Formats: sequence, C-alpha cells, structure tokens
Amino acid sequence: GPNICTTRGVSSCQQCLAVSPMCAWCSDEALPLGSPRCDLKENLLKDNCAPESIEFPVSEARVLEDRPLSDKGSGDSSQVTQVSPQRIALRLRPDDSKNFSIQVRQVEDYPVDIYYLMDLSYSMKDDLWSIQNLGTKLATQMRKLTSNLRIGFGAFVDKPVSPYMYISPPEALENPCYDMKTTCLPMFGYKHVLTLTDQVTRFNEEVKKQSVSRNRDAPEGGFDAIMQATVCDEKIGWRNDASHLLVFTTDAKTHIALDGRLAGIVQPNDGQCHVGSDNHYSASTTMDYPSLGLMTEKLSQKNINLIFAVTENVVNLYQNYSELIPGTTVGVLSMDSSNVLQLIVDAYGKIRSKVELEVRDLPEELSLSFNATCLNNEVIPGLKSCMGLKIGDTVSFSIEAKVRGCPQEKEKSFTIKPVGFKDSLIVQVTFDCDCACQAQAEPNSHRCNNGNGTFECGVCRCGPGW
Amino acid sequence: LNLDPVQLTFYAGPNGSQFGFSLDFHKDSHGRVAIVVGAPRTLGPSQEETGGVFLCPWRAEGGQCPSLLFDLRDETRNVGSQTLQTFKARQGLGASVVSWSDVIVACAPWQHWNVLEKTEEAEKTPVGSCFLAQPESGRRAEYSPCRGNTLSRIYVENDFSWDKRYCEAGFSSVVTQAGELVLGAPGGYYFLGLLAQAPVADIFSSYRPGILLWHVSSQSLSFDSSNPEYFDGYWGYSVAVGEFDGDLNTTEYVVGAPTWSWTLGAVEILDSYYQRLHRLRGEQMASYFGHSVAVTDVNGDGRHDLLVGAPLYMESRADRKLAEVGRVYLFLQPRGPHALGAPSLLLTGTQLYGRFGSAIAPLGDLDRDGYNDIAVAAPYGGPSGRGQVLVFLGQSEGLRSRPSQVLDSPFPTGSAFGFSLRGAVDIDDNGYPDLIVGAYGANQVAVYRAQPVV
Amino acid sequence: EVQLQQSGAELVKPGASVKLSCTASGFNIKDTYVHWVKQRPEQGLEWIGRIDPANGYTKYDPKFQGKATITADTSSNTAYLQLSSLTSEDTAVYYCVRPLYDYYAMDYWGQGTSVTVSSAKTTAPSVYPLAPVCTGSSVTLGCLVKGYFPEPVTLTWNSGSLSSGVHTFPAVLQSDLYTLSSSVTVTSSTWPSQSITCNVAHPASSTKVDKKIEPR
Amino acid sequence: DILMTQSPSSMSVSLGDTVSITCHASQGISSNIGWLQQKPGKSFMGLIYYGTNLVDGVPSRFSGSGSGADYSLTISSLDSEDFADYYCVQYAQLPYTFGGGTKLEIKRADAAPTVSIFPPSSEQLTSGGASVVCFLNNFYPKDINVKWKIDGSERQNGVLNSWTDQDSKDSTYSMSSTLTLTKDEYERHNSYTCEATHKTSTSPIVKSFNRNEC
Ligand SMILES: *[C@@H]1O[C@H](CO)[C@@H](O[C@@H]2O[C@H](CO)[C@@H](O[C@@H]3O[C@H](CO[C@H]4O[C@H](CO)[C@@H](O)[C@H](O)[C@@H]4O)[C@@H](O)[C@H](O[C@H]4O[C@H](CO)[C@@H](O)[C@H](O)[C@@H]4O)[C@@H]3O)[C@H](O)[C@H]2NC(C)=O)[C@H](O)[C@H]1NC(C)=O
Ligand SMILES: *[C@@H]1O[C@H](CO)[C@@H](O[C@@H]2O[C@H](CO)[C@@H](O)[C@H](O)[C@H]2NC(C)=O)[C@H](O)[C@H]1NC(C)=O
Ligand SMILES: N=C(N)c1ccc(C2=NO[C@H](CN3CCC(CC(=O)O)CC3)C2)cc1
Ligand SMILES: *[C@@H]1O[C@H](CO)[C@@H](O)[C@H](O)[C@H]1NC(C)=O
Ligand SMILES: [Ca+2]
Ligand SMILES: [Ca+2]
Ligand SMILES: [Ca+2]
Ligand SMILES: [Ca+2]
Ligand SMILES: [Mn+2]
Ligand SMILES: [Mn+2]
Ligand SMILES: [Mn+2]
Repeated sequence: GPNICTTRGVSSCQQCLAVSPMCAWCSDEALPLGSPRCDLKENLLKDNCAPESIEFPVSEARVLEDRPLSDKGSGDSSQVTQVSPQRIALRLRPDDSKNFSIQVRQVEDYPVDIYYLMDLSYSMKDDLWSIQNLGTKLATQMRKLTSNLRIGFGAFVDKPVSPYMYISPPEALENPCYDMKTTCLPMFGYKHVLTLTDQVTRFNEEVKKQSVSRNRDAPEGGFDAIMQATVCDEKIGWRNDASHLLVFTTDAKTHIALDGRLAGIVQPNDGQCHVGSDNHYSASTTMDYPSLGLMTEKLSQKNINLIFAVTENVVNLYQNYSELIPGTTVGVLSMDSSNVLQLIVDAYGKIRSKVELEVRDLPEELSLSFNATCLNNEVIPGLKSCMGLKIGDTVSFSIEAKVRGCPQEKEKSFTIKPVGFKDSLIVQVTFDCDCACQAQAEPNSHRCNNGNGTFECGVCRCGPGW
Repeated sequence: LNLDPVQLTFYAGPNGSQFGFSLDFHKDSHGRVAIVVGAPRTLGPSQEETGGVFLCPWRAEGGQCPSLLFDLRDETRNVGSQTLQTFKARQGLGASVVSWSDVIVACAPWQHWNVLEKTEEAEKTPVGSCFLAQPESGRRAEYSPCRGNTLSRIYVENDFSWDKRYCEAGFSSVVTQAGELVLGAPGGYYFLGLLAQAPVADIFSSYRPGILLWHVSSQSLSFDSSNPEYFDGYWGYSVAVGEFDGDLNTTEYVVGAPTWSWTLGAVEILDSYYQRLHRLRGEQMASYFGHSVAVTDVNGDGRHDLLVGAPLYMESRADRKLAEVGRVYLFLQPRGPHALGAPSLLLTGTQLYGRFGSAIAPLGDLDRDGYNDIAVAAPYGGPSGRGQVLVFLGQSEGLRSRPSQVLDSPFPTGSAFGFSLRGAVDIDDNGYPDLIVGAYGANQVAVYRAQPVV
Repeated sequence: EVQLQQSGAELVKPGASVKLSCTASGFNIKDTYVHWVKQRPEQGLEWIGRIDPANGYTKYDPKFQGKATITADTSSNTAYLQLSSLTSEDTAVYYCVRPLYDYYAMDYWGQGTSVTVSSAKTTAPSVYPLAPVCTGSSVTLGCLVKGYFPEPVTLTWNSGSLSSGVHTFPAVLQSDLYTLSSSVTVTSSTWPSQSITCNVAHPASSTKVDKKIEPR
Repeated sequence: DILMTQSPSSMSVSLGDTVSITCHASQGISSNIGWLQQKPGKSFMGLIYYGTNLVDGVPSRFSGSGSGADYSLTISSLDSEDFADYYCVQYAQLPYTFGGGTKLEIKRADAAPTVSIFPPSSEQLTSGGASVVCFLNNFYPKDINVKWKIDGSERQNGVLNSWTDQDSKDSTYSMSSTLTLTKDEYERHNSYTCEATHKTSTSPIVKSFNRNEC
C-alpha cells in the first residue's frame, strides 16, 4: 500500500531519500506512468524495477583503525593504545541515525611526572627538614605503580615588592630575618630548582640545599608559580606521553587576580612563560596574579593534574577552589609535610580512577547519546563518564549519532577523547544524501520540454534559471 | 542610548604615565566644567616615577592638558628625638582623583613612610597620602591619617593590633555632599582594610607644611577586628556614599571588600560611625565581588539603589565548564526600614576575560525619560578584546537586562578602555549628561557627548 | 572648645605623696600627647614628662625619674601626675599641656595646680600697727602681718573704705611661716584726725583681727 | 640637654612699639620651637608653633622667624594686653627645655622713691620681737638697692624684702624691706637707718630714727 515515500509525492531522487531513511528510488526507464518511483525497496523490486537502478543508501559504521588496548604502558616509544577503536568511518542519510562503540582503558604501568611545587615562606622551615629523603622514599612507593618516574622541584614565596616584602633597613633586603636571630634567603617570587628527572637522588640533594625566606602578609604567590610551572613546558620538562602531577604544598591562603594592585601592579597575567636562564620568574613584580579561569585554561592545555596538598587550617579554602578548577585533587598535609608521600600516592590513584569522555569539533547538525558500562557489565544510560576505577580496568561506551536533515558540507570529522588521555577516537562522517544517478545527468535533454529541462535519474527536472 | 560614538574628544598625557587611570569632572567657582585626570606613573624631578595630576579645560578638540602641580620632594623632620621620613618615589600620585566644590583631591596610595629613633624604626611602609588643591586660589594641603610614630617592636608585642602602617590611604576616595572626604585604605590593620573620614575644611585649616605628623581632631577612622573573616579582605578597595537608612540628615557609607571571608568578597553599608547596616556577600569565590560599587536611584522611586561589580565571575556553561566573564549585581532599596534582599537583576559578561563589571558609572538620566541610567565597563571585552562600555537604562522595575548602546574602544589593544569611568555631568552645557572614559594603557581619555534621542 | 581643667591647690607635708589630675573638657584625652611642666620663680620652667593616654607609654626627664609618675584613665578622660617623697623644692605650680596640630608641640595649657610642701601647722598671724616717728604734707602708715600659715590673707583699710593709695606687698616665707606687710598714704590733715584700721583676715585659722594705728 | 638662652630678660617699652624677643639654642633645632605667653597672675597661652605658625586665635601682630639655632618673636604695635611674660621652648629633642623668660614692662619717666621708716610696734616689743620696716613706694625704674645700717654700720642678717609688680595706674614699682631682730638685741643699739640707692639720685635717700628718742 501507499506510505510516506509515495504519499509525499517527491519530484526527484534527492527529494525521495530526504523523506525517510526507508525510502528508495528507482531510476529505471521501463516503469509504468502511474507507478511511483519513490517507495520501499521491497515494493520497487515487486514492480519489476531493475536492481541496478535502485538508489537505496544504508547508514553504516565501519572501523578503520582498531589497535588492541595495551596491557602495559611501560616500554615502547609511546606506542601505547588507551582507546579502541582509534578511527571509524560513519555514513548517514538524512534524518537517520547509526551507532558505534568505544573502549577506554586505564593502562597499567604508565609513566608519571611529579613536579613538587613548594611554599618556602618562613612557616615551611620545619617542612623542608622532613622531605630531605622524599625523593628516594617516593621512588620506592611509585615503583609499585610505574617503572618510568621523573620528579622535579620548584619553590615560591610571594611577589618581592612592598608591601609584601620588607624594604627597611637595607640589611632586610639581603636578609629578611635580620630583626630575629637567624638568617633567611632574600625574597623571591618563584624559582625553578630541578627539572623533571629519573635520578631521584638529585631531588634529595637539591632539597637539602634549599632554605626558606620571609614576607609580610599571610597570603602567598603560589598561583604565580602554578602558572609558570604549567606553561614553561621545556624548563620543567613535562613528557608528552605521561601523567602530569603538579603537587602544590602550602599552609596559608593564596593571592588571586587583582590582588596585585596593592603593590601597584595592574597588568593582567598573560599566561606566557617568563622563567629565563636564571630560573626565576621575571614578571613577578610587573604582572598580576593569574585568575582561576586562566589557570584552568593552561592546566587543561598541558594536561596537568593539579594537587592541593594543604594543611587542615586551609583545606576548606582549597577544597572550594578545587570545585572551580575541575580535575583538581585535594589532600590534607601535616604541619611539617611528614605525610606528603602517602598523600601523593592516594592522589595519583584518585586521579586515574575516572574516565570522562569529551567531544571536539562536533557538527551543528549532529547530536550524540551515550551509555556507560562501568564496573562489571552494568549499563548506565545517558552517561558518558565512569568513576571508582582502578589501574588496569577497562570501560566501554555505546554511542549513537543522529543527524538533522542534510548539511551543505558532505564530509566532516569530530573527535571522542577522554579527559587527560593522549589517544582518541576520530569519527569520519560522510553524509550520503545524493544519488549516484545524478553524476550522469543530461543537461538540456531533448526529452524534457524541448531542451528546457534536465533529465536525471529517469525524470525531468527544471534547468538552471527556471 | 544617545551617546555620540562618531565625534569623540581625546585628551592625552605623557607616554607611559598611565594618564587616565582615574578621572572626575571638576567645576570651578563659576560652574565651568573641567576634567581632572590622574597619571600615577608620571615622571617627577629625579626622572623617577612619582605620579601626576592634570586639569583639562573643556575643548571639543581635546589635546594636551596643563599640570596641577604638587610637591614631589621627599621630606625629613628631626623632632622629638625621632626622624620622620616621607618617600614619594613610585607613590602613584593620581591613582585616584575626586572633585568636590572647587577642590580637587588626588591621592598617592603607595607613598612610603618611616620613623627612625636611634637604631629602631617604624619600618618603611606604604601608608599612602592624599593631596588637596584649590586651583583658583593656589591653596594646597595634605592628609595622611595612617602615619604614625610607633616603633616596630611595639607592634610585635601587641600582635600587630591597630597596625596602620600599610594603609595605602587614597586607594579609593569619595566626598559627601557636606564636604567630608572618605578614604578607602585596603591595607589598614594588617590588610583587613579601614576607612578614614575628615572634613575637607578641617584638613586645610589644620595642615601646615613640614609638620608631617599633625592632628585632625574632627577625623574618624574605622575599627580593627580579630575576626578572621575580615583578614586579607581589603576592606576599602572601593568606596561610595548614599542614603540607605531613611534619615536624610545622616550619610551612609558603602564599602567594598573583594577578598572578604577567604576571597568570597563582600560589600557593606554603614553609618557615619562605621556601624554595619547591611552586608552583601559574594556569590562566587575569587570573583572579586566588591571590586567596584556604585550608588544611584535607577527605578525613579527616590531611594538610592546599589550596584556591585564582580569582574572575575565565572559563568556556568555547557559540559560543566566555567568561563570568566564578570558580573554586575543590582540591589533595589526597599520602602522604609528593611533589609536589602536578593539581587533584583544580574548582568553577566559575554567575552572571555573581558572583566565585565570592573567599573560602574552612574550616568544620571541619559535619555531624559525620568529614570537614571548606568554604564558598565569590560576593559578587555568586545569581539576584539580591546574593551567595551555598555549602557543600561533605568526603568520602573530597575534596569533593562539588555544594553541600549555599546561603546567599542577607539584605542589599540591593551589600553584598558573603561578601567575608569565617570558620568552624570553635562560638560558642553547642552542639557544632556556626558561620559568620560579613561584608557590608561594608551595614556588617553575619551569624552562621549550625549545628544538628543534619535 | 579645648580646655584642660586641673585639680585644686594642694597643701602637704614633706615625705608624703600627692596625685594631681588633668581632666579634658571639649575633647578626648586620648587624642594627643599629655605633658606635665613644673614652674618656679627662680628655676623657671622645667619639662617633667609626657604620656600617650591611648596606650599609657610615658617619657621622663631623668631629673624627675623617681618622684614623677604620669598616668591616665581614658574612662574619666583624665591624666594624672603623682609626686613621691615630697620636698620643699617640689613646691611649685604644675601645668598639663597638649598640642594643637603638631604632634610634638606645647600649645594648650591648663590653669595650673599649686603645690606647697611644709611641716608648718595652721598658725594665726600676729598683726602689728606701724605708726611713723615723731612733718610733711603726706603721711604714710603701715601694718605688719607676721608668722601665719598657710596662705592667703586678705588685708584692707577701714573695712575696704580706704582703697586708693595702698601697697599690699606679696607674702614672704620666713622659716616655714609667712610674713606680709601693707602701706597706705594720705594727707597730713587726715591722720591722726581720722581713725585708720588695718583689717586682716586668715580664713585658715578663721581669725579676723583688726588693729587701729595710733601715733607715738 | 639643649640649653635655651632667651634674651633680653626684660624690656621697658610703650604702646605701639615694634619689639623683638630672641632665643638662642645650644645646637640646631630646625624650627622645632614654640613661643608662649603668660599674662600676670594667669596661665599660659600658645602663640607660635614650629617656629612661624600662629596658634589659632592669636592676633596677626605676633610673628615668629629664624632658623638653625637662632629665632625671634616679634610684636608689631604693642597692645595693652601684650605686657606680660614670654618664654621659648624647643621640642627638637627630649627632654623639652624652656628659655629663661622675657617680661615686657611699661616704660615711663623716672621717679624717685618715697621712703618711710617704721620702728617696732608696742605689741611686738612686749612679745619679745622687734621689726623695723622701711617702705620705698612709687619709683621708676625697678632697679633699686636697699641697705640697712645699725649705729651707722651695715647689717645684712635678718632682712626680708618684697617687691610689687608694675602698678596699673602710674606704672611704678614699690618695695618693702623689713629688718627683724630680737627684743634684747634691738636695745643694744640706738640708731636705725635704711639707705635707698636709685638712679634718680647719686646720693642715697636716707631715712632713720633713734630708739627711745622721739
Ligand atoms: C567553602 O565552601 C563551603 C560551601 O559553600 C562553605 O560552607 C558554607 O558557609 C556558609 C557561610 O558560613 C554557610 O551558610 C549558612 O548556611 C546555613 C544553613 O546551612 C544548613 O544546611 C547545610 C547544608 O549542608 C548544613 O551543612 C548546615 O549545617 C545547615 O543545616 C544558614 O543557617 C546560615 O544563615 C546564617 O548566616 C547567614 C550569613 O552567612 C545570615 O545571612 C543568616 O541570616 C543566618 O544568620 C548561612 O546561610 C553554608 O551553610 C556553608 N555550607 C556548607 C555545606 O557547609 C565554606 O564556608 C567555604 N569555606 C571557605 C574557607 O571558603
Ligand atoms: C542506551 O540505553 C537505552 C536503554 O533504554 C537504549 O534505549 C533502548 O534501545 C533499544 C534498542 O533496541 C530500543 O529498542 C528501545 O526502544 C530503547 N528504549 C528507550 C529509548 O527508552 C538506547 O538505545 C541506548 N543507546 C545507546 C547509544 O547505546
Ligand atoms: N588586624 C588584625 N586583626 C590582624 C590580622 C592578621 C594578622 C596577621 N596575619 O598575617 C601575619 C602573620 N605572619 C604572616 C607572615 C609569616 C611569615 C611568612 O610566611 O613568610 C609569619 C606570620 C599577621 C595580624 C593582625
Ligand atoms: C549497534 O547497536 C546494536 C543494538 O542496538 C548492537 O547490536 C550493535 O552491535 C551496535 N553496532 C555497533 C557497530 O556498535
Ligand atoms: Ca542617612
Ligand atoms: Ca531605587
Ligand atoms: Ca534614563
Ligand atoms: Ca552634554
Ligand atoms: Mn607563609
Ligand atoms: Mn611548617
Ligand atoms: Mn605573602
């Protein structure tokens, strides 16, 4: 009987496919006048339509790259597969939808970078003494989780400028601790100390030569250091294929953007690297503290997992900042940093306990839907993220793409990538809206109103200009 | 709505002087309007940055402005077996300017001060200072309420209580209609923040040059606190005045504390005795709620309304992602003695890092419809990031949610167009209030003249 | 208006102690420094010390270290000066001082508190008439007030009647007791034609003796 | 401490004159000096602070000046109220120190004193004492020297002098000298004299009497 393909009364092969994903077009010549050309593929063959003249595209989805998921992230020149498949070809006809899947694994024995960014104001003097063996102690525990560990060290205080800095007497500039009965370093904003390296004894000996300084106001310029430790890729030494942990230890509040106006500093933070050969932040006294949004942008750009290892007197403060900076982890640090080792380990496990999908360059006419399979084969509809995972676990997601109408550009591509992951799934979309018979049309055909029309797919169409 | 964006007037100062960091309209004893401009990095005598002030006469062509001269020499007084010292290098003279009657008040929030007694000292700290001038008469005076002569050892014993050494007085400034200068000092009381008030007339009559430490008996300072909620709150980052208690004989103070309660931010309304009447808490941490405050009756009911800027507010967007754009809050004063409730209207920026709400200027009634209007700055907004100023018109229910006019920066990138604003003054005497916009990054000031509505 | 209202005059014995007061009127005592100054006819003015009533910190001239003790109570809006182990040299007028504008100035002064240290008991005066010797057109009489304590004494002639042409000289301390004298001049036709009396009153001991001048 | 030498100690001047008091310090004080006024039998009033700045309420005829360690207080056109004591005070260093003082006195024509001697009263002699009084009334200038003589020979033990301030009417001065002896010692001698030495006469004005004799 009649259906939406026939009752619509289409005028061409392209209009026929645009009715419904089930409609087909018969380009055959020997077709009765009353019989419609736009019908189900079964009805066309039923009416003796030539099988070669049947235009009936089918939405499909075939893989192009399907590397197996790696059992070990160790070894290789970063030939580790975390996402499977890596590339698929997607074909869609108007208003139709096709599905596909994706697998994500938290690979075991994946390399790890850990940059230790430490508050070195006067209250962290006892903290320096407890971490003099942290490098070797941290190497022993992380060895159970990874075989490629690199560690580095940086230090900060605050912007070396009045009123943060004591500027009288002249002795106080070389030794801020003059009025007491000790000596401390001159004030410094942020200084890089140790590039990320696998020689952990370099961490110990560099720490043993570090000492604290002294400034006036309790809030400190650690956010300046987080920005520089993030955007100065080459100097800190982050590796391309490794987890990036930025450990931030402090026992006080922090300065934020627009605080610098109390020092006469109004220039916004430019998010660029300003650590030269002297390993000191040169824009400390001329550029304002960075904003939370600018920090989030650079942390996401460099795949840096920030870790707020702070004392209990400011945990609530940094827990609230952590909610404004997604992907950030908080741990409670003792008043002498004696527990920082276990804190870093727990933070690393918490970091790699989540898989969260993200979509890039998705066309306007395409809409996606996700079904998560975390834990043991338990489907969770309308979800694109898993939690509570362990190293070595594997999750999967079922994805359905729904195109609206037919776009102008017939070939686009988008990406499905987990947050923080290197690998990703590339979906090469192809919008099959036209018919193959259109490539062999007859312009100015002598079958269509004395050359006033075009003959394509077995029918007469009005030519250009009409 | 009816500001003219075609024919602007441009005033300019020296390169790198940050000319336009602060501005205000100034009427002389004859009512002739001029523009006072602060340039906090103008060079002094020793070829060193000390700041400067300029008094621009109104000219449709604009151009260069003559200087409003102040003493830029460091002072030293040996008195009472002590040595008083002022240091004006990098003091930032002109970081804030305000005009009242025929008097101009220009402040140097980073002027340093120290007191030497044998081997001890008070420590060289930025107490700040304000310079007062009567241009027609040449009279000059100074006001530095946070200067002291207590030695460093004493503050340590008393746990730094009542420590006004880092006030930075003049960071923000305002003058009541009665002629009482109110200074915001966000570094007072070890960075809690304080306010300093004193009549302008008593500042002039009690000041003598060379004294450095003198009493102003009629002055009134706010109070220190042991509550950690106020620690590092920068109380006095911005200041404003208005009528909020119903008593027309009293003048109420509006104080911004953008890092109050661990960077939550707050704005407080007080009486002239610094007793808190209301407190508006910030919505989002580190948004700098309270960076700028403005007072004007926008809905034409006679009751002053409050506007608060949070230039770093991060708007919630799709996929659980935040975007720093800035936000402005409108609080309408209720009828009679009642507390200011929730915001009546929320205006949110659009351009990332645009800092919408960095400055909020009352315009008066721009389109002459019976409702006062405002201008909001986004010094790094607009599609280019060069800066934008947005006009919102008043209405019976408050403000329009969409702008009536948008002023794109005529200056290059980095001019900070809109960082300073000032309106509600008819400078060309055409019956319409006009707007002056500072762009200290380009060392220039742009004048937008209001015209009849089209 | 700024006024410094000090305590009344004190009259004490040596070795004892006294505590003067300086109450602020029209302003807060806490506003400025409060100094103390000692004045004597021969030695002149001497600076005792100062106090900041806001915090209680004091400074002293090392000459007064031990005797002088400056305190202040912001509640009663008053500053005090305590003097211990009093001596005859501590007999002086004491002023409290505060500055106007300049932090270190000495502009506003109290009315001053008189202090007198003496072991003398309340003794009544011994009035003596002074008549001339056994000629001109003008005659002069006198009246000697000797050996009284403490001050003061009011001296008149004919019960305030004869007032013009009189010289009552200041009292002088003569061995812990005061001595005063007064003269009067009229024409020869007035005396001894008209009776002239020396009315002396000493409210301390409550005595109002009167001696009529008689010729020799 | 800083010594404050104030000069002159006194000056005799008339209404409308333009006078100048000076004050010298033992070291530089950099205008950290104040000037004070003490009207007769009254408290102090601040005139100048920081060398030149007038205290609020002070007439403009007062003016201070100077620098380093030498300063001056000038009064243009003296008023009848300006005749009083004046002191300088430095506050450059602690302890604060004052000047010796300067008294402005009314000038007038010279006048010789009216001497008058008075033997002991009968009431005093019956008690066991003897006081000879010698009044020296209405003279100018103030500088005067009294000398007691018993039997022609000078006596200095037991003399009690007293002076009055400048009179309000005639602007003169007066003096009262009293010689006190015992009754027994008073009768050992006969002649009793008080000699007055004033610039109005090269010869001393002598007034005396003889005991018993009258
Ligand atoms: C980090 O971020 C957290 C989360 O926002 C902050 O904790 C909040 O702090 C505010 C301010 O102190 C709290 O506001 C108060 O809420 C009370 C009601 O809370 C109830 O519900 C919560 C839900 O979990 C319970 O935990 C709680 O026990 C209560 O049962 C109100 O009663 C309060 O009103 C009073 O104070 C306000 C001014 O604050 C007045 O206007 C009122 O009139 C009244 O007097 C108040 O509104 C909020 O509850 C807290 N939330 C939580 C979850 O604890 C941290 O302060 C912040 N820390 C840092 C360092 O930034
Ligand atoms: C996600 O899971 C939901 C679970 O309901 C799927 O919805 C059902 O899918 C079946 C597939 O044969 C349909 O027959 C049902 O009608 C659907 N039920 C609904 C929509 O309520 C959904 O298809 C899944 N999507 C993906 C992309 O896996
Ligand atoms: N008016 C108040 N109620 C008040 C508020 C806060 C504070 C203080 N808070 O901050 C200071 C604490 N010191 C900061 C620097 C640190 C040394 C360093 O970190 O280098 C040592 C501790 C003092 C004092 C008074
Ligand atoms: C598409 O979904 C169906 C169930 O709806 C499933 O059987 C099939 O395997 C999926 N195809 C792909 C390519 O994922
Ligand atoms: Ca009021
Ligand atoms: Ca209103
Ligand atoms: Ca309007
Ligand atoms: Ca106008
Ligand atoms: Mn610190
Ligand atoms: Mn510590
Ligand atoms: Mn700090």
